[PDB]
Amino acid sequence: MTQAWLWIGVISMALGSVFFGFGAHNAKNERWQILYTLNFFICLIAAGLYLAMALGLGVNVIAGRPTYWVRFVTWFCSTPLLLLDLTFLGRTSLPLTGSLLGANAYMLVTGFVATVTAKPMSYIWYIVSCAAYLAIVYLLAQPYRIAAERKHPRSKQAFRTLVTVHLVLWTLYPIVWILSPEGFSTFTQGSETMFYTLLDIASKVGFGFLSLNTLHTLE
Amino acid sequence: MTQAWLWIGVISMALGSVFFGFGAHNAKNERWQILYTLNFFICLIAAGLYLAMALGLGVNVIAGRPTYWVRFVTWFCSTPLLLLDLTFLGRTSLPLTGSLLGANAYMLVTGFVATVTAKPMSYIWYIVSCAAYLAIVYLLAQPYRIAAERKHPRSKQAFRTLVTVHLVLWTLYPIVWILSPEGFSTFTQGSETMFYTLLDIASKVGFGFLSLNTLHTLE
Amino acid sequence: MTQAWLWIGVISMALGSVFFGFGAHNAKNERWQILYTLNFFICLIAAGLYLAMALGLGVNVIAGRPTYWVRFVTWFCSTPLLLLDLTFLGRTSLPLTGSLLGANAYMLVTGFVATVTAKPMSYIWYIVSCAAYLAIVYLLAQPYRIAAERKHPRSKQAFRTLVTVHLVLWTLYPIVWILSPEGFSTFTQGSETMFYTLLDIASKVGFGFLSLNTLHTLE
Ligand SMILES: *C/C=C(C)/C=C/C=C(C)/C=C/C1=C(C)CCCC1(C)C
Ligand SMILES: *C/C=C(C)/C=C/C=C(C)/C=C/C1=C(C)CCCC1(C)C
Ligand SMILES: *C/C=C(C)/C=C/C=C(C)/C=C/C1=C(C)CCCC1(C)C
Ligand SMILES: CCCCCCCC/C=C/CCCCCCCC(=O)O
Ligand SMILES: CCCCCCCC/C=C/CCCCCCCC(=O)O
Ligand SMILES: CCCCCCCC/C=C/CCCCCCCC(=O)O
Ligand SMILES: CCCCCCCC/C=C\CCCCCCCC(=O)O
Ligand SMILES: CCCCCCCC/C=C\CCCCCCCC(=O)O
Ligand SMILES: CCCCCCCC/C=C\CCCCCCCC(=O)O
Ligand SMILES: CCCCCCCC/C=C\CCCCCCCC(=O)O
Ligand SMILES: CCCCCCCC/C=C\CCCCCCCC(=O)O
Ligand SMILES: CCCCCCCC/C=C\CCCCCCCC(=O)O
Ligand SMILES: CCCCCCCC/C=C\CCCCCCCC(=O)O
Ligand SMILES: CCCCCCCC/C=C\CCCCCCCC(=O)O
Ligand SMILES: CCCCCCCC/C=C\CCCCCCCC(=O)O
Ligand SMILES: [Cl-]
Ligand SMILES: [Cl-]
Ligand SMILES: [Cl-]
Ligand SMILES: [Cl-]
Ligand SMILES: [Cl-]
Ligand SMILES: [Cl-]
Repeated sequence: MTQAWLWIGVISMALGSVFFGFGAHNAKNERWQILYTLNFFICLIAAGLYLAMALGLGVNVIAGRPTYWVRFVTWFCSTPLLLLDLTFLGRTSLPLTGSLLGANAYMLVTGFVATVTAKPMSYIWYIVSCAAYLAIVYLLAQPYRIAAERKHPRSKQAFRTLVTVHLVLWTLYPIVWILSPEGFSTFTQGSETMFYTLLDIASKVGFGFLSLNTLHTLE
Repeated sequence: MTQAWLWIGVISMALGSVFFGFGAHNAKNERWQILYTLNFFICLIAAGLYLAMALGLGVNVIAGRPTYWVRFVTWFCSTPLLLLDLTFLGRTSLPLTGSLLGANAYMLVTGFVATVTAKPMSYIWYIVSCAAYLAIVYLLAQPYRIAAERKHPRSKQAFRTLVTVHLVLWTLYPIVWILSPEGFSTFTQGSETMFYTLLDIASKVGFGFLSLNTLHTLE
Repeated sequence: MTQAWLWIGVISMALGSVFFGFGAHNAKNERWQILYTLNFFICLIAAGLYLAMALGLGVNVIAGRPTYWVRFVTWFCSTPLLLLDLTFLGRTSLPLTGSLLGANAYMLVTGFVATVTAKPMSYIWYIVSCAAYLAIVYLLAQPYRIAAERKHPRSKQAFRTLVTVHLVLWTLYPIVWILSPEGFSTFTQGSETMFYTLLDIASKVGFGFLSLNTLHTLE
């Protein structure tokens, strides 16, 4: 089961890479080329992640369960680019962009510690990582969105759908984590891999398509 | 003894995080918000460090002594932000900012190698790391300070006190290192932890308060 | 044999560091200081690499062969600076600079995986890493070079020689890799070290001299 969803991730991310790489080469202006290139590297990093996991790399058992710690290494490089998708479309100020990238880097490193620590202590770092995620939720839902609507007042719903889809998908990750083997262990290890794979595909390929649709709406 | 000073670091850095996080939310202009946000992440990274050390993480014995190698991982992210405190207040040119961040990154990585190497060879990397620190001392005491005084000629002592306090505190770190177990081993491992904890608190919380006082003097 | 070429690398890179560090201190304008400082850190990172390897650090046997994995750690910081040499001389746009640094970071991480993986699977990551290198070759030979010639139309051969020398040297690295023990293992481990050392010296010290010669031609 797990090996199948890892290979589904490889091909989906790799095929996602080809499309965005083709769009970056044939982009009619620089604004389209940057967004195409951003989503291209996002899918390229994710393809390398799933190829590594599919080949049995980047996994050392913690607490008797298979733990793909390599996710946090590639998420660390791919998730800031997904935030750059948002800040580039909204023409967000660099200070807010830096707070988003810093909170995201903090969320991931502390989420890594929760994954590879003993079962009782793990929940402290989970709470820490969730608190850092709550900062991102606030930053994206309030100051980022209002700034973006104020610059593009004829396309407020475009940014609203963008932030909603982005935050619904990101919110699903700590839900899978807390219920998977490294949390309360309510379901299997194979279902956790499938969840993250479905989520990764949506938040990178699916969201990448949405970002292009948003840029066209911005005209 | 050591577990106590680790927990002193957790609470002090965490309480330091709350204050700077509150000041960033209620900042009256963007210049105050950036400085508050900078010191907020500085204390947030340091809180995570001490929480990790307090919980027995990020430490593998080298040469028979307890070695918290996790310090170098978090210093690598927190110390460049402390340099950004200086360059932001002085409106330092980006090339000088890059040399400061590069010399600082070099000092820390080579200082890491000295910490986790055999006893004789360790002193080569210590000398290397100290040489990289001497570059920072020169960069901050001469070109940074003169550039800052030239832009703020009515507040030259503000930058002078700022650089002096910053460099006195940073200079104390290699002194503790060379006399601690990983150096000539003149005192215990508990006193080393207390030294770094006192120093970390001063150079992050204490220096963070000083940076705000300096910005007010700049008006 | 190998210990000799490691020490040749230490002294050559260190002596290379002194020269570029002296040129950065006595630079007559800021454009010369930036280029001198860039090549200074390039040789400083490389000196630390060879000092680490000469001292028996950063090497864990993979597949029965001595594998200096520390190369990829220092290449990761030194090779983007060598690309910054090119983009700074050409006044390259930041988006193209970002694609070059991203493709380079991707080439190195996947090349690292090929080095530390089982013998059959290694060639997949080698092909991946070579594909990322081919992107760099295209980026440097077409959009970077044409943009640079268009801004400096009286010095087109300067950039042409620069890109040619840079790409000839970088191309020699995957050739050494595929024929060394971690590839088809046609020659020894000592010859691999000598190859990389000769190549590193050329692409950092030798190329550093070339970059200064190019800047003078640009006047
Ligand atoms: C393409 C990859 C994406 C969108 C990754 C998203 C990851 C997160 C939103 C991380 C979530 C976590 C928490 C909020 C707390 C601790 C557990 C994590 C790391 C799953
Ligand atoms: C908040 C953390 C701070 C201010 C860290 C400061 C660390 C240093 C100034 C490092 C000093 C070192 C040397 C100069 C040489 C080798 C030993 C070190 C790493 C302690
Ligand atoms: C100063 C260091 C330099 C110029 C390093 C250059 C390294 C490369 C061009 C890397 C080449 C690789 C491939 C293209 C594929 C896999 C094997 C590598 C990592 C040697
Ligand atoms: C697993 C998912 C695989 C994804 C790759 C296959 C999908 C490629 C589909 C073709 C898209 C053609 C139309 C694209 C034009 C750009 C749209 C736009 O500008 O918003
Ligand atoms: C271990 C140290 C704990 C630190 C947190 C407790 C200290 C908080 C004190 C309150 C400060 C209230 C006054 C601050 C106004 C800003 C000063 C300024 O603008 O320069
Ligand atoms: C192993 C290689 C050692 C390298 C260090 C020794 C070489 C130093 C030689 C002296 C260079 C003196 C002339 C330099 C003037 C700058 C040239 C220029 O501006 O293009
Ligand atoms: C810009 C960043 C580029 C990221 C590329 C992503 C592709 C590589 C993914 C992770 C590589 C991890 C390699 C693991 C080494 C083997 C150790 C193990 O088996 O546990
Ligand atoms: C407990 C984990 C906290 C994670 C850190 C994130 C907290 C956010 C910190 C300060 C937010 C400041 C936002 C930057 C200002 C944006 C508004 C503007 O652009 O002017
Ligand atoms: C266990 C899961 C942990 C993750 C928590 C993150 C979920 C946060 C959910 C939504 C909080 C509400 C955000 C406010 C939306 C903006 C308000 C508005 O614009 O009207
Ligand atoms: C932007 C950077 C954010 C930094 C957050 C700092 C908080 C985390 C600190 C270090 C985590 C180290 C985790 C160590 C894993 C266990 C290995 C061990 O026990 O030796
Ligand atoms: C031996 C370790 C050395 C560590 C590297 C640091 C050495 C500094 C190198 C060159 C300094 C150049 C400073 C940048 C110019 C600032 C002046 C300006 O802004 O114009
Ligand atoms: C063993 C400890 C190693 C750390 C060494 C760092 C200490 C350096 C001490 C001060 C050097 C003098 C710096 C010159 C100050 C500026 C001169 C001036 O402005 O008048
Ligand atoms: C800005 C980046 C600065 C880079 C400095 C380069 C010098 C240090 C080089 C690599 C250090 C690797 C240390 C290896 C630790 C010992 C582990 C082992 O023996 O295998
Ligand atoms: C298979 C590994 C691929 C590695 C990633 C590199 C591929 C390059 C991706 C898109 C190239 C876009 C180049 C940026 C535009 C430069 C032109 C400009 O400045 O306007
Ligand atoms: C096994 C080695 C793998 C490395 C492959 C990289 C070698 C690529 C060689 C050259 C490809 C041709 C590049 C085109 C040059 C520009 C064309 C032109 O300007 O006329
Ligand atoms: Cl990823
Ligand atoms: Cl609009
Ligand atoms: Cl820290
Ligand atoms: Cl002033
Ligand atoms: Cl290097
Ligand atoms: Cl010209």
